[PDB]
Amino acid sequence: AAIIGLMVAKFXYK
Amino acid sequence: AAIIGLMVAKFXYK
Repeated sequence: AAIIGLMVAKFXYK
Repeated sequence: AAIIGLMVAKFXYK
């Protein structure tokens, strides 16, 4: 597993 | 204190 982030500005594991 | 990230691509608190 690894850390996941999403950026839409606004920015948040699996 | 906050979570800080830097993006230069590659992407890492105080």
